[PDB]
Amino acid sequence: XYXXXYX
Repeated sequence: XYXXXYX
């Protein structure tokens, strides 16, 4: 994970 968004 470790990334962000939002989807």
